[PDB]
Amino acid sequence: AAKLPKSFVWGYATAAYQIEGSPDKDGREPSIWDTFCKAPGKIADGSSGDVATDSYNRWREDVQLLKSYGVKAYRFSLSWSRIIPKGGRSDPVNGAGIKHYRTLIEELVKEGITPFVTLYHWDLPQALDDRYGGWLNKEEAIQDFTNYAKLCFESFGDLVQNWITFNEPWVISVMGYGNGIFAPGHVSNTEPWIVSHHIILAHAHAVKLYRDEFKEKQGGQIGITLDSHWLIPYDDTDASKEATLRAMEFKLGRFANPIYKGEYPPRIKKILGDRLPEFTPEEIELVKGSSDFFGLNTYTTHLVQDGGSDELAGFVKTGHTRADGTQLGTQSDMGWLQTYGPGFRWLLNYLWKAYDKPVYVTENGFPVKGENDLPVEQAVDDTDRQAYYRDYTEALLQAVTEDGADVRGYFGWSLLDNFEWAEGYKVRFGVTHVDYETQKRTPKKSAEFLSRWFKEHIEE
Repeated sequence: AAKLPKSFVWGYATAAYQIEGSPDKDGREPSIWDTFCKAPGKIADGSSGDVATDSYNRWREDVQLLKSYGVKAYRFSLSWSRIIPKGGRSDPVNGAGIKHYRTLIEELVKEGITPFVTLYHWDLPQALDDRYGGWLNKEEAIQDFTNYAKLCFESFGDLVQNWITFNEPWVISVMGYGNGIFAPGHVSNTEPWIVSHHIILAHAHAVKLYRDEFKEKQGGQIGITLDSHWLIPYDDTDASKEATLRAMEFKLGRFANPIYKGEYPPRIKKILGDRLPEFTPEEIELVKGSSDFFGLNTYTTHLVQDGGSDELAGFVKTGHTRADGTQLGTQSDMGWLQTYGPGFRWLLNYLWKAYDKPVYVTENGFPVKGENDLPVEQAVDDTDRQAYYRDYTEALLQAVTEDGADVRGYFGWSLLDNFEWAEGYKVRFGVTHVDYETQKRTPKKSAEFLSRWFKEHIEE
């Protein structure tokens, strides 16, 4: 059989607020998500990340679990408010929080697991939102994020060589400031575009800082993680084809074109007008080529139709139902997500050709439909999740070894069942079952499948 090169890395990914718990332990102060979960009606099951999988306290067991799975890497995020509680460049730094992550990283090193560290996975310190509105203030947000990044490079950089600045700015902007579904719960036809602009700049400043002051001595790389589905035109009409291109600009192009090519794409600039900020010449220069690798989070494929009424979506209609009624694939616990391996293959090729940077799939996973209602003995036989990974790893192998797309990493989402943001704990994404009443971890069959597949498909 075909095999990925020995240099290929695989493992699992997690996010701090989704698994840590211990929200006020060792000096941590609130993030906007802690605040958001205390707002009635925002979380489907009225839950929060107050406990989650108690992974801040159980960090050692989680590392041992990863090692037992034979992973080569582990992607996780740092809670900004554990490192600089209030978040700002002039606020007190929290040694205990820094030490917690340092110790965690050192254990990964001792176990031979490569750490992939996400600086920002949505948990902006609440103090910065109250102080200047977080990402809404260009100069303050850029300076504070850059300082935070610098502190992280100094604190962990001699052990970490793979950095991710932001996780899914599309989500941060659209869900957090466009429709208010995610923290901080803002709704506006202007803020999402402003936040996106400022994040692109904050990202670029952190990358320049890394390259100029840390890259040569630490020997690592830094990039951004962008989410994207594979998009297919609903039919062969010009309107459908154009709608698909427009949808891609609104989901991905508005982030990838500036960062990899040097400017915002044409359609979004025309549609948003003066609501889309303009980069200055110096900013364009700073942003262009500001990602060493292409971090990608992907889960499914969507059919695209022209005629949408939601500007946040780019005025398109997306779904998983074809004109003849056929569904794209197996249903998951979330309506928008269906199993469609071919789309993953097409997307990997598309990204390599379009942006010319090695792709690292920083998230790919599946939530079994109704799994939250199953007892552990039944949950472990996660047939649909195994099938999903079977289809997607096959697409990955074909994309690289056959097609020739440059893809160097794959991280399953997620290691453990955990807090799924606005969906609460109802949606289960783990390859490891977690009983929230005992915190017991029980590997699901999908974990065995992935361990075996990567062991057999990565050159020895």
